[PDB]
Amino acid sequence: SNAMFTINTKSQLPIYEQIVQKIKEQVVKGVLQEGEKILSIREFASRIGVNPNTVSKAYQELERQEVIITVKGKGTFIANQTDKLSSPKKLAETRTKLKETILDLVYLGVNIEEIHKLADEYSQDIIGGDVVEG
Amino acid sequence: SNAMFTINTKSQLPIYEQIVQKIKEQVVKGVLQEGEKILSIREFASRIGVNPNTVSKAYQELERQEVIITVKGKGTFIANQTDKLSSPKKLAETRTKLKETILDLVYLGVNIEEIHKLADEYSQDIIGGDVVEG
Repeated sequence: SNAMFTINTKSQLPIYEQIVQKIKEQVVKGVLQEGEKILSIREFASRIGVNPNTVSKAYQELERQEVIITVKGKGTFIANQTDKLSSPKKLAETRTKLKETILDLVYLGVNIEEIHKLADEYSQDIIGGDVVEG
Repeated sequence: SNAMFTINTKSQLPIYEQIVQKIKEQVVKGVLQEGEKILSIREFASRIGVNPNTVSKAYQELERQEVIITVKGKGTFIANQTDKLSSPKKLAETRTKLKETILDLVYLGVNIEEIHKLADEYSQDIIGGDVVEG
């Protein structure tokens, strides 16, 4: 029930990571909702034309990050989103990534004003439009 | 002539990358200036107590990114900073890293307001204070 998406084989991001990040973004958009059943590893691999082992790797990483949950013989679902406590360690690691990225941009001559602008643009692209039912 | 710095062996960043990023940050701060001679690989490894091969790896990456320049038999220097053209490919890759990092934070429940705040804080920490001579 995930929406199909673009995969870029020349990206710096491995295919499995692209899958992880697109699923995450779709949850952020509300395109995928808590409890929603998504495609099985094999169904998904078959549909997008990707190595099933690559999709398995992505789903394992998604479950590790608690984005999805697998219930044996029942399927794979989007995990609890409402009252989840974000992993402090993941938050810490992600803040470090933000810091390092800002250092890289600043070194390359991008000023903080331009960085705020980019952050707004990317934030808006991630949040997307709006999805409803009924 | 680089300033000594903290290395965190439990960081998600490999030691060589920590060295690359600290040198870059010191250039951003003006602690290291264009043309300034820095420690040789062996001098630096000896001083910080790191594997010389790790320092060599960092210096290779710094030269790849055009942060430093090595002149055979003369030493290693901070590369041109004034009229350098930032690699469009590196800029593009770094912008992608910003986007992915923002997605990760937003997924973890950090709002764009908090992200702008973090960006300002990290930007200020990178820029640092002020270094002069005379």
